[PDB]
Amino acid sequence: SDAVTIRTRKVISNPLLARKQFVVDVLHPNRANVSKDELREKLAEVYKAEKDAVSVFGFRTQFGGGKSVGFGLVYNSVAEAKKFEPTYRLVRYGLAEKVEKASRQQRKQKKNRDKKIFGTGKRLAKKVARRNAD
Amino acid sequence: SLARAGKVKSQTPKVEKTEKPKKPKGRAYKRLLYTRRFVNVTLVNGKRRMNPG
Amino acid sequence: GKGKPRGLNSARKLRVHRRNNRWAENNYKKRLLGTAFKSSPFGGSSHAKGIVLEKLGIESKQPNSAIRKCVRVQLIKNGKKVTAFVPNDGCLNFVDENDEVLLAGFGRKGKAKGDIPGVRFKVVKVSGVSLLALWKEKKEKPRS
Amino acid sequence: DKGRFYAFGRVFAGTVKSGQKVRIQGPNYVPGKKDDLFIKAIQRVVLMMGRFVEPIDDCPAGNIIGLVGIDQFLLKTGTLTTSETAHNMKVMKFSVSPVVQVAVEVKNANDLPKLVEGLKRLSKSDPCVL
Amino acid sequence: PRAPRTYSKTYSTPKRPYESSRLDAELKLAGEFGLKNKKEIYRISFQLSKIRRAARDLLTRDEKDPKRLFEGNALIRRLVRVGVLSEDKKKLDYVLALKVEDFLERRLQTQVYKLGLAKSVHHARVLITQRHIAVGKQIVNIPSFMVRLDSEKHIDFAPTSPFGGARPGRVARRNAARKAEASGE
RNA sequence: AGGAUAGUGGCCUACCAUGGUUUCAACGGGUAACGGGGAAUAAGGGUUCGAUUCCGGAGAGGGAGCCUGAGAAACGGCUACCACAUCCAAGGAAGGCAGCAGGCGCGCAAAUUACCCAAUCCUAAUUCAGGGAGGUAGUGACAAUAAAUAACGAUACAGGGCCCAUUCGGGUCUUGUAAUUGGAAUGAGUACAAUGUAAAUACCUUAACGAGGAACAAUUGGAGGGCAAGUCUGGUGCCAGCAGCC
Ligand SMILES: [Mg+2]
Ligand SMILES: [Mg+2]
Ligand SMILES: [Mg+2]
Ligand SMILES: [Mg+2]
Ligand SMILES: [Mg+2]
Ligand SMILES: [Mg+2]
Ligand SMILES: [Mg+2]
Ligand SMILES: [Mg+2]
Ligand SMILES: [Mg+2]
Ligand SMILES: [Mg+2]
Ligand SMILES: [Mg+2]
Ligand SMILES: [Mg+2]
Ligand SMILES: [Mg+2]
Ligand SMILES: [Mg+2]
Ligand SMILES: [Mg+2]
Ligand SMILES: [Mg+2]
Ligand SMILES: [Mg+2]
Ligand SMILES: [Mg+2]
Ligand SMILES: [Mg+2]
Ligand SMILES: [Mg+2]
Ligand SMILES: [Mg+2]
Ligand SMILES: [Mg+2]
Ligand SMILES: [Mg+2]
Ligand SMILES: [Mg+2]
Ligand SMILES: [Mg+2]
Ligand SMILES: [Mg+2]
Ligand SMILES: [Mg+2]
Ligand SMILES: [Mg+2]
Ligand SMILES: [Mg+2]
Ligand SMILES: [Mg+2]
Repeated sequence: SDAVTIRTRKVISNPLLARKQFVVDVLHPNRANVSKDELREKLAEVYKAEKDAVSVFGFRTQFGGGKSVGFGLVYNSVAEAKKFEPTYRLVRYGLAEKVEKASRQQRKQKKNRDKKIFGTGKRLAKKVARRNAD
Repeated sequence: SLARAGKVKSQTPKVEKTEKPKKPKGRAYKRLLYTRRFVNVTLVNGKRRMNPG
Repeated sequence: GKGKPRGLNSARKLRVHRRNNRWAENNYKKRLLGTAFKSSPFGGSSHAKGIVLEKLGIESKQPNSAIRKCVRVQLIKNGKKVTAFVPNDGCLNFVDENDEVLLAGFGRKGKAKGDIPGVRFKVVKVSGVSLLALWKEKKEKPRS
Repeated sequence: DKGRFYAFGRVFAGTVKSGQKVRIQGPNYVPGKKDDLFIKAIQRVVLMMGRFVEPIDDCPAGNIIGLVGIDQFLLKTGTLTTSETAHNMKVMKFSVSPVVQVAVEVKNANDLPKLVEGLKRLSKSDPCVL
Repeated sequence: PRAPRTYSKTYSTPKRPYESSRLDAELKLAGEFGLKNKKEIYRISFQLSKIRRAARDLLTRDEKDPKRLFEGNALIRRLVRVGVLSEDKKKLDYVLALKVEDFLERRLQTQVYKLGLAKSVHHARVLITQRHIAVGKQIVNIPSFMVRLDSEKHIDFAPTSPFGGARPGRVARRNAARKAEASGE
C-alpha cells in the first residue's frame, strides 16, 4: 500500500476497434519504474473490464524519476483483444506463442532451393536411387 | 656519410620528469587561473610577468 | 569617365573583360589550366603513399649551413621519383631501404620551402607509423 | 581471391565462433608487456576441403580449421588465445633451414612496389621462406 | 533513404585569437560564473550576435511595418520571459544594448548561488550536476537552464537526494554503517 | 505527296526548291561537367562547390537487336557480336552486385558475408504471403548538441574594512602556498529489477557495489616577432636540428 497514484488522460472511446484508448501517467514517487503486468491486475478493476482484455506499452519514464508515462488501451471483450492486438503482444502475456520456424535466412535459403525443382521431385527420388553408382 | 642522425636527441642526457601532484584538469583549472591572475596572485612585480628568474 | 563602359546596356563587355583579366590572376589560372593534374607529381591529392629509394641528405642553402636529411621516394600511384624531407633530430635511422612511406605536402601550396633547395614534401608515416610516434619513443616500427 | 590467406591451425581449448574478439600471440609474445599481441576479431571460421571451405559459425577444441579474418596480423605462424597470460606454444622448428638463396630484382624498373609486397605475401605462404 | 535530421552549431570563435584585452575579459566571467570552456562564452556571444544582428535588420524596415511589430513585442516577449529584460521595459529598443553579461546571470548555475543556496558558484554547478535541485516536480542538472522568472521561485532542492529528504547519501550511509560493531553492539 | 508512329514533325521516302546558324560568338575544342532544390564563406556586392537523404534525367561490363506486356528498347528478361571470364568426363554448359552483405584491385581516401517485417510503406488472387525497399543493431572522433575529470571544511601559514581604545596589534572582513589533516556529494563504471524492443543492445528509472592523489592520474600544440606565454636551468656549438614568413 504505497503512494503509486496512477492518472489516466486523453481517454476517448474507439468503437470501430472495439476499445477505449488512452495515455497513462503513473505518478510513483519514492518508487522506480513500475511494471506492466502489475499495471493491470487491479487496473482492470478501474475500467471494470476483466483482466486479460487490457494492453499497455510505450513507457519511458521522466528524467529525475518518480513518474513514468506511456500509452494503454482496454477492450470491450477479451475475445476481440486476441483478434485485434498484434500477434506479438499476446506472446508477451502468454495468450499465443509464435512459431519456431528456422531463421529467415534459412526460410529464404530454402525458398530459393525449391525454385530449382519444377514439380514434386517424387520422380526424382526414383532418379538418383538407381544410380550412384550404375 | 649519414653519420649524425641521432646527434642530439641521443646526446642530450635524458632526464626524468618530477612525479609532482596532479593539476586540476577541468573547470576548477579556470578557477585557479582566475585566482592566480586577479585575486591574491602575489605574481605582480613592477607591472607583470609570468615566468621565474 | 573612368575608363570602363558605364552604359546600362554594357553588361556584355563588362562581364567578358572580367573573364580575360581573370587569367592574370595566378591561382585562377592554376585552377582552370589543370596544372593540378598535368604537372605536379600528385594528382592534387592531400598526400601520397610512396617507397623509399635511397636515404640522401642534400646541401643547405645560404645563409645557413646544416645538411638536410631527405629520401628519394618512388610514388606508388605513378612511379614518379621525388625527394622529401625527413624532419626531426635523428629520424633517418627510422627509415631503411624500401620502407613504405606516406608523403604529405609542405605548406607553401607546392613550390619548396625554407632552408632547402627544390623539395616540396615531407614524411609523415613510414611503414605505417607516424614519425612523431617513432621520433618520441611512443611507438615502434613493424617487425621486419 | 587475390593473395589474402586463410589461417590454418588446430584449436586445443575453448571454441571459436564467427565474429569473435581474440588476442593473437605471435612467436615472440610473453604474457608480460607489448609483444606480438594484436587483439582483433575473426571474420569467419571455416573448415577446409580440396579448396572449397564451408563457413561454420562455431568450432570446438580438438579439430583443425581455417580462419579468414587474420593474416594482416600473422606473418608465418602464431598462437591466438582468450586469456591474458596464456603463454605461446613451442616454436616448432623443422629439419630444413633456409639455405639456398638468390637475389631478386624486378625486370622493369617501376614494378618494384609490387615486388616488395610480394615478398611480404610470399613470406606468409611458405612456413620458412625468408 | 531517410529524411535529414538537421543540426546547427552553437558557438562562434573570435577572428583574432590572441587579443590581450579580450583574453582577460573572458576569464573574468569564467571566474565570475564558474564556467569551464571559452566555448561557454563563445556560445552566448555568438548566440547574442545572432540575435543582435538579426534585429539590426528589423528597423531599416521603416516603421508601422507589420512584421516588425509582430516579431517585435513577441520577441521582447521571450526576453523578460527569461529575465534578461524588465517589465519596466516593454518597449523594444534597449535590446541591442544587452551585453553577454545579462545572459549568464540567469543560467541556473548562477541563480543557485544568488538564492543563497550555494555560497559559491563553483559549488553551485558541482551540485547542479549531481541530481540535486529541481524546478517543478522536475530535476534539472544542466548548469545553463535559463530560468523564466515564471519558475524563478519554483527552484528548490530535490526530494530525492538528501537536502530534501528521503535519502541520506551514499558516502554518509556507508560511513555511519560501519559503527555497528563499536556502538556497544 | 506518301510511308511509318499512339500521334504532330525531314521522322523517313520520291519529286522540287536553296535555303538554315553565326562577331548579339555559330561551328569547333575542353570540362578533373549529370541538371536542379541546395552547400560553404559572407557589411554590402560577391567568390567557390553541388557524385550524394527531394524532384527530373541517364545507365545496368560495351554496342546493337528483340520478346511479353497498358507500360521495357528492361538487363536480378531473351538474342548476336566486342571485352573479360566460370565449370567440364573435352562431348558441352553457363555467365553480369553502379541491389544488400562480403572479397579483390585501386588508392590519401569509406563499415557487418548480423537480426527483422514490430514501424514507414509497396506489391499480389490478397486483412494473413513477400520485401537486404525499409527498419534494428554492429563498425563509426565525417559533421552537430549538451558537458565529468571535483566540492566544502579544520588546523598550522600568509595579507588587509572595525561600538569603548595609549596598542606586541586587544577585537576585524575576506583571502593563497606546502604528502599536515576531516566529514559530506556524486557518475564513469559494474549490476538484481523493471522499462526499452519484433527479440535484444545502449538511453531514461533504479536494490545493492562504486574517491583521496602512487588517483576514477586530460590532451594537443606553443613560450623572439606576427602571436597569448621564459632575458630559467642543463645539453650541443653554422653540428644536430628548429623556422608558414622574418
Ligand atoms: Mg543602344
Ligand atoms: Mg588562356
Ligand atoms: Mg591577361
Ligand atoms: Mg602578358
Ligand atoms: Mg632571406
Ligand atoms: Mg594501408
Ligand atoms: Mg590469391
Ligand atoms: Mg539520484
Ligand atoms: Mg505528312
Ligand atoms: Mg561544370
Ligand atoms: Mg562526367
Ligand atoms: Mg556542376
Ligand atoms: Mg552540379
Ligand atoms: Mg546533384
Ligand atoms: Mg565522378
Ligand atoms: Mg533504362
Ligand atoms: Mg539493356
Ligand atoms: Mg544485379
Ligand atoms: Mg531492374
Ligand atoms: Mg562494375
Ligand atoms: Mg592498401
Ligand atoms: Mg575516412
Ligand atoms: Mg579501405
Ligand atoms: Mg512491414
Ligand atoms: Mg507480412
Ligand atoms: Mg564529437
Ligand atoms: Mg579522467
Ligand atoms: Mg624550450
Ligand atoms: Mg607576446
Ligand atoms: Mg618546439
